[PDB]
Amino acid sequence: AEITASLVKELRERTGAGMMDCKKALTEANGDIELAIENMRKSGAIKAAKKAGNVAADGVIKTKIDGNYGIILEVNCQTDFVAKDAGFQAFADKVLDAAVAGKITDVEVLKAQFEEERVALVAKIGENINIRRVAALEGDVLGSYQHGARIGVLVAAKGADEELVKHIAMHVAASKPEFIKPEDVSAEVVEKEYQVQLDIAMQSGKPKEIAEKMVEGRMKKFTGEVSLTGQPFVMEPSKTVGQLLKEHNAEVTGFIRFEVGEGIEKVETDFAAEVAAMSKQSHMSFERTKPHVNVGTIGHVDHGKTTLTAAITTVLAKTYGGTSHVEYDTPTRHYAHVDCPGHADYVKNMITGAAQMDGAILVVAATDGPMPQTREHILLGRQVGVPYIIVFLNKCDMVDDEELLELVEMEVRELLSQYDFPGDDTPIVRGSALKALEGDAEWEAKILELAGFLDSYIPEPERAIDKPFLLPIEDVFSISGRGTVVTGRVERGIIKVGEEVEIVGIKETQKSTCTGVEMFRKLLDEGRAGENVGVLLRGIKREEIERGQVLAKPGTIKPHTKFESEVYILSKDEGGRHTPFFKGYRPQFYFRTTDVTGTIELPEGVEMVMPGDNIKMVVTLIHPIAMDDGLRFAIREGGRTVGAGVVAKVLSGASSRNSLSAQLRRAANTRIEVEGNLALSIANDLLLAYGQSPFNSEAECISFSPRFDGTPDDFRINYLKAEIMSKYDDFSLGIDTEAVAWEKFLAAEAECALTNARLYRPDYSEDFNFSLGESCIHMARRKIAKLIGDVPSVEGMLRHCRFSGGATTTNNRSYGHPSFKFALPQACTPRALKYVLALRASTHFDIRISDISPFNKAVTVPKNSKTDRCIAIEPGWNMFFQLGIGGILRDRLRCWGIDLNDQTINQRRAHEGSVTNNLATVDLSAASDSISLALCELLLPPGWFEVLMDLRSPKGRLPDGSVVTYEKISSMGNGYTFELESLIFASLARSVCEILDLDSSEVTVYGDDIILPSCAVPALREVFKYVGFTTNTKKTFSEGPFRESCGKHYYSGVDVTPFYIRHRIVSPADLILVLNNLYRWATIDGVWDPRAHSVYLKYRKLLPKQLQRNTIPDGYGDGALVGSVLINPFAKNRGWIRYVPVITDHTRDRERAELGSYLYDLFSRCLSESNAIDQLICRSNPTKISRSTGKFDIQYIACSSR
Ligand SMILES: [Ca+2]
Repeated sequence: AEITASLVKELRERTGAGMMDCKKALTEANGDIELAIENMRKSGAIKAAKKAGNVAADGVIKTKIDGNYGIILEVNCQTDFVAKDAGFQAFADKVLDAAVAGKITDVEVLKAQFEEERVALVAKIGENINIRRVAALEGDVLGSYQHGARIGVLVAAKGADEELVKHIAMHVAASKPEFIKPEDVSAEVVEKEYQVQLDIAMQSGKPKEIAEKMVEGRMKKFTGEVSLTGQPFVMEPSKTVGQLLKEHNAEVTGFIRFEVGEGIEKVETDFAAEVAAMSKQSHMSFERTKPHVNVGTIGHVDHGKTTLTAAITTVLAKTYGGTSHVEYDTPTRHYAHVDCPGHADYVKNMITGAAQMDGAILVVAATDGPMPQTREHILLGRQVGVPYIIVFLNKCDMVDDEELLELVEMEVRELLSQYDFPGDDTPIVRGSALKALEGDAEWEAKILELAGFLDSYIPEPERAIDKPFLLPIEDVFSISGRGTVVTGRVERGIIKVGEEVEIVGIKETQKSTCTGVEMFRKLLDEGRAGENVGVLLRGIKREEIERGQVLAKPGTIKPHTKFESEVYILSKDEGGRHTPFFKGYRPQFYFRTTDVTGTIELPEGVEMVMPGDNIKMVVTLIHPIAMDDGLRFAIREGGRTVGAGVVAKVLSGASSRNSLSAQLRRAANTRIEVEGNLALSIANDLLLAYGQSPFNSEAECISFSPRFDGTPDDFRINYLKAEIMSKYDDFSLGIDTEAVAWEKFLAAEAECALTNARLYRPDYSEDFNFSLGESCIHMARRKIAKLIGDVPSVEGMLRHCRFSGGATTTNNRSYGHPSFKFALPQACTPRALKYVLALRASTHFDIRISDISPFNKAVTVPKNSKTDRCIAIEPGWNMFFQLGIGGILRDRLRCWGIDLNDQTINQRRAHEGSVTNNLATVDLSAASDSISLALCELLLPPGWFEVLMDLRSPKGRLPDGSVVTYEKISSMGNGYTFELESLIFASLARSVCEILDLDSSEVTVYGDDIILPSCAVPALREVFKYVGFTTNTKKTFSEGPFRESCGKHYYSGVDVTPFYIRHRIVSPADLILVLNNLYRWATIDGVWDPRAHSVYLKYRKLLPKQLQRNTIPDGYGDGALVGSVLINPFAKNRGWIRYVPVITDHTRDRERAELGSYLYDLFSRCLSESNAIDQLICRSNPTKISRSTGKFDIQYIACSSR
């Protein structure tokens, strides 16, 4: 058009307003400069008001103090990037200064004292930026802390110095206290939050004063914790601020803490769908070797990198074939695309690996041009090291002058070059995104053009197998007559047999040479990236290697101890630290395969790091590790991940006690001693503390049935009373034995006999008779068949067959580990021999079968006070295969909504059923011992039933020297018995459902633990009785207030699961267990029911003094009393991580079978092969044997206050 382009820039560069907002507002001033600028000025406020319908949840916080008068305001923008922009900073910095000098408490005074200049930005920037709440504080000495820009505190204290307020301001910034001291609590807010939590308690049935006292305790904590006084000082968590302050001469007159965006909602954003649903208007209108290049769009909020990411996808759809990331294809390569709406939030994903980048695409609108905050974009690109940036000029159809385009280009090509990107040489396409949606080929080509650059400018990423060999070492074995071998997964490159390789990492790098390469299955001549292999070496002993070093092509990789990195430490929500750390953080760093411990130094100016924020730190390790920049690592804390990070630049590199661990060790190994039955004594004092008659004799401990009425509280104790001593293996009182166990075993056998006979002969001589049982196995059979298959797939038999666990026909519990199963020859049954031959034909390693008998060992395990438990130890090659079908049955039962790895969903339905009364829970007595053969073949495909006959142990060898041939099909201890009873039970139960018009979906099962709708129970009972099973009338509940399933026991919805004292208590470990189980059964969140607390306290006095006070949080084990760890005198807080000591079972090392452990290692690589976001950088660890002595040890472990 008429208006010249050369002079709209002179106005553009004196305003900052858009390009078309200049070109058009200049045709109105007839082409007069100061005219058009004054036109825009007032024609501006409308823009602003046009903005304030956008949610502005970002922005910065500022703080200034004068002698002892301070103030704090937060001014909001809507983007992370603006918050740190040249201009925006200068604004909030003036609206802060001006607010100091002229003290301004009222927020409107200044909001309007600036409102004119506030538009002098919204116009330039184009984001809703509104100066939000301000307030101020003054006292005798008042200090301020500034956590970057996202959180500021103002602290005033009449009685302290500088260092102190700093610190207490630091604590306030990282603890969010609502009140300055516990008493400040709104007398009303608390008179009702207590008169409301006094119901929570009282409806559960608890007596008045117990609910009162409990609620009060809960209330004292509830308050104390949210009040500065009752908050553990964050730089000395072993003492509260209450005390920190009073021990210091001081007291705080008050505090103020603002965090950016508090209270504001900001409805979540989702890039994936948002584009897919924006092009939903325009949608209505062998080559796997292709590299995966990911890119990211970065630009102004409404310059429409949103609308562009659409066009790209649709246009590349009409022209070609196929963590919130949209993807699209080019004839040559496949692209992943992500939005970059937030500096910090990107830096986080690029570190956490949840999204890296090969090239960015900078999206600006030619309508406006580079926004002032565009340099922050480019700068984000610079900092993250994004190799290439392509620029898409958007909305060009709205610029009738072509010299204005070449002007914008100029502007952006220069910014690009202030930040070291190739400005003169960087590709820039001019095209509209919206028109390319409207099927307008003229502007459609401009999109294909852009992807045309993604194709040629963003370079193809080096394929993993083209980089120099490297295999992270997971384990070393010394193989007799073959030499040393390391196992790992080859991270990159290739290692051909005969090549020379270095082992560099934790010691003086050593060199060696590849003598071979093998997987469990075949043996190979080369190791190819991505493969889980074993690499054979020569002339290197097996103690000259450690898990943690790499094997690599010589000179490829070097050992380093010092490096400056960028890390993101996890937030609380993501399961990380819930507490900040400081100058001397001393965690462990996980490098592909091992923790190596190290010290960090913060950068220039930071002094605190909070769960959730980013950080550049220089880590310096204790001993070296093979690395170069780009290498990811986890930050670890006693096995828990609390951070992640990457190496940025490799630098040239340069507590506990004696008579404390020993003092506790001595106590641990003491023997707590008392008169009589300590367990029984405790139980009786617990009954007494709850107004219940104690046990008269040991005889009654186990002969006491509960009442299923009374309130939930009157029942919880009644139930505990009936269970707590019921499994105690140490009552003398009784002609009771394990002979009782066998009599049961012989009885199940005899019964299986009957049903094997019954189940083969139903021809009622007439046609009349039709029976429920008959009809159910007929239906069950058909459903199983459809679920299971004609026969077990080999594809499934292969990924589920394995060694694992306990004793076998040939290994005693002590040689239980899988390594001693590949080590020693396992037995095997005639029918089963073909399976192991089939296995032997598939591996080069030698599969050895020891004796070849049809026998298993029927043995005996303690279980009750009144009975033992019969079990079966299998030929260990049988087991290997019984765990195979057992594993496929496990996958298949998932289609019936049965998930056998999760007894959680069975506990909840027990809980539901006790309020709802619609689900019943049924328990079966002998179960694993009652599945007869007859029942098995009637129900199973013949193909299945055979491979079940093969893998089963048909005969049994008793301890009595004698023999049995099994009438049942299998016993607990058989690798598939659990799933086969699960499936047998589910199908039966489901068929009864169908027979009754109920949902098969309502039957859910875990072993012999059945939940189904309560109306199906009396039919189930009759069906079970038919197929053999004997139903426990005493333990199936289809009607009362009570249910039980998988260890959780419920009454009307309240958890009433008891605890058990199973063993005579003789050691401090033993006592602590009981005391802890009492703790858990009686605490409602760290708060004691006072009826038990008395008994706890009494018996706690029985332990060695130091041990009464050595406490751990919950979920950390039973090697210490569960309680407060900030109270724990022994807890040594090392390098900002708190270590507490616990009783360990003392164990001696043993020699592992190098071969069998190495097979086990490789057989596992094989298995995994046929199967936050930081678990991808951890492994599964080496084989170490040990035998536990009866002595105890003390181990220090990492803790956190919750
Ligand atoms: Ca049960």
